[PDB]
Amino acid sequence: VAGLNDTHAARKTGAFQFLCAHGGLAGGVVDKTKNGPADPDTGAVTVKVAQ
Amino acid sequence: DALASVDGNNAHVEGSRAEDGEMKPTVIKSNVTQILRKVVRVSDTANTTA
Repeated sequence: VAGLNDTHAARKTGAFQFLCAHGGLAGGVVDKTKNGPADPDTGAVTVKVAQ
Repeated sequence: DALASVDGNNAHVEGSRAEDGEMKPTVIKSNVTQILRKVVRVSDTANTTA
């Protein structure tokens, strides 16, 4: 990556959804349809979708 | 991060603009440890003799 002074691309911060158990991306933004991955330890799923 | 090579031709004009950037890396020197082992197994019988 060295050598490029300012030709680099912008940066983005992990939003509320990215930092959570999103379980997939729909491009530049988290997907709002696929439920998050089940916690391996517990049986929890914190990212759901309204039925 | 030692200095750069001397520029014997560091001659410029009086009304010139600066040149491109000088992006240099952050080269690091590293090493790893080494495990030295010395095993010795002697029967208990041999430990009782004189």
